[PDB]
Amino acid sequence: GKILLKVNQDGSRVLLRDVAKIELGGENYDIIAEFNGQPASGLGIKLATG
Amino acid sequence: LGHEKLTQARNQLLAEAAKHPDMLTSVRPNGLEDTPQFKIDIDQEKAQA
Repeated sequence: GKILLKVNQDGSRVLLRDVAKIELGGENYDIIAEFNGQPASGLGIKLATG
Repeated sequence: LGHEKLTQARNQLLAEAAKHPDMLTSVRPNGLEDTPQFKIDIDQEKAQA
């Protein structure tokens, strides 16, 4: 957030947090999983050829 | 946990280890001890200007 994009005319700074929510979040929001209707995650495994 | 915390853990175990000479000799760390280093941090703003 504290990243510096530009410095302004009145002298104030343009921080990245000024022009962006900055949050921790998924690389993708493609998969949403659920065990018995409850919040979940998992990894399915695919046995290697042979 | 991070380096520091592990380094503690390690010492705990390593100290607790070396107080049973009855059974366990030369319990040592195989790696290296932390050391000093000279960090040349840049002021971003400053460079911009």
